[PDB]
Amino acid sequence: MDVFLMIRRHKTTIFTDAKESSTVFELKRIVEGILKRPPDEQRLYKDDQLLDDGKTLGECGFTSQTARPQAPATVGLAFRADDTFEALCIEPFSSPPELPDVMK
Amino acid sequence: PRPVLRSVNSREPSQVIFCNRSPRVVLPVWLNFDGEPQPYPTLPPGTGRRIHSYRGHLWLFRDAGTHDGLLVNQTELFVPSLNVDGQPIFANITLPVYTLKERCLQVVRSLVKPENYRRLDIVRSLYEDLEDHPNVQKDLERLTQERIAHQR
Amino acid sequence: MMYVKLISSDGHEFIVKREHALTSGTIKAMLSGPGQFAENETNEVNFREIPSHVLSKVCMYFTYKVRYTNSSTEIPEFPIAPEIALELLMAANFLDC
Amino acid sequence: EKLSPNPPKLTKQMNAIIDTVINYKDSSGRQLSEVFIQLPSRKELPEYYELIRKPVDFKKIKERIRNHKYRSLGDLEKDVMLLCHNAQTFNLEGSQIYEDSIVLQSVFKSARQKIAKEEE
Ligand SMILES: Cc1ncsc1-c1ccc(CNC(=O)[C@@H]2C[C@@H](O)CN2C(=O)[C@@H](NC(=O)C2(F)CC2)C(C)(C)C)c(OCCOCCOCCN2CCN(c3cc(-c4ccccc4O)nnc3N)CC2)c1
Repeated sequence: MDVFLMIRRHKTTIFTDAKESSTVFELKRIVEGILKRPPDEQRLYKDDQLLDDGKTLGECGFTSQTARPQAPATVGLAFRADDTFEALCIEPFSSPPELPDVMK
Repeated sequence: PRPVLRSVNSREPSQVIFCNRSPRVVLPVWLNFDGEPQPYPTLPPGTGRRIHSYRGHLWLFRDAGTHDGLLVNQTELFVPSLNVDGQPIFANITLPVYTLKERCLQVVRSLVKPENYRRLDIVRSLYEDLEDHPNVQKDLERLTQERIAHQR
Repeated sequence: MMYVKLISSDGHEFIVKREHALTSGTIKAMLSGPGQFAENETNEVNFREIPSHVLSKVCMYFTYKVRYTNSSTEIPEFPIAPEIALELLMAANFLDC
Repeated sequence: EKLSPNPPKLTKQMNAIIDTVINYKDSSGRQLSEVFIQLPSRKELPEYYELIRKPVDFKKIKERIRNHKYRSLGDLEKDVMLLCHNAQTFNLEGSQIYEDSIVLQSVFKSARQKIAKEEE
């Protein structure tokens, strides 16, 4: 089954899909084709949990019920540049205004 | 027996299964012999019922609360196909893929009383969009004009 | 696949499949238009009036639309929180999607 | 001198039978007589009046017991059977109305037979 994700780093969000049975490494190959960084230069996270290459997306907790087209799951992304390992940093999106009185 | 979109008084029984595969309370709507819409008992989300209809009888399905249009076997109208060797005819009711605009109008209409539409801080053209509520009559007109234009 | 970049008023960059962005009539018109140097199409769109909380939500709609349009898989509802409804309505109206 | 009412026993038997038919609920608790209490009007359903020569409903039957139009249980039976056959002729085999009217004929015959078994 398909899982729908948002791969996020700083102010960049990639919208992509993969199978529940596909691995973290295969997801890194998708990011490679878009951002041109090989898998060994990438670290993927679920919240603050670093994701292991050999694990399937389903084993990471990305299922059809938690990673939907209309409500994708967030995958955090940090780059390694040789001896450099940046801290995982995802910039939050903006906030809507306060709900108007006529909508309460 | 006058409009293009109407049931035919066939008097040929046809067993149909109405299956609500949408998260909405469904209102089945039968078009009578004069093409006038008739409300039938509603179907809760996930419910199916084996019902009795007739060959050439025309149906459409709406959200019972808001009259938002729904699909039946991936289309707007349902007329049972040939009832072969007693087999019932299946009518699978689902949500359409609404445009983002239509879906937003639906959500706003569900939260805002019609007297308060014009209090919303949105472009003026959007007040008439909110006020242009889904209606089976306008849909019958669009579907009639589609068929009439198609007859060329 | 081919991807495009959509940029919110607050500078968030959303990378989505070109086919998914083409769901918007406004984006379709903007991408079809001539690009830079010899390119005949565009791959980047800047929205100076659509913030990131709304634009991310629009991209989720593009994913939902392409996944469920002409499908036999039962269709779920596209959810919209009350707090984002007005801004999302304004974005959908502008975007023609 | 035919202004004469039916003996109280005959009216009591007619009403007991018709009440059993009208009050009958299937195993799901549905009162099968609901649709048959009052006919659709000529304007609501003209196709009914174009096909059915002698329309009748349980309201006109109860009315015919009160105003002594039926002079025997057989007269009552003829009209209940007419109601049921009208419903069957109009709606045809397969419809719920057709099926409900079949059960109501059976409920009428059981009630009629209960009255027979109580006299002799
Ligand atoms: C459970 C549930 N959940 C979700 S949807 C649903 C559901 C689905 C179906 C039905 C019943 N089926 C139908 O009404 C089908 C559908 C369509 O094809 C049209 N049609 C018909 O029978 C037509 N028949 C014909 O074309 C013919 F019969 C001529 C061939 C009419 C013209 C409408 C009668 C249902 O039924 C329960 C709810 O009722 C629906 C609303 O209808 C109310 C109006 N109607 C009630 C019945 N009535 C009749 C009364 C009598 C009658 C009354 C008193 C005494 C004697 C009688 O014979 N006889 N026949 C009738 N049809 C006419 C008015 C509930």
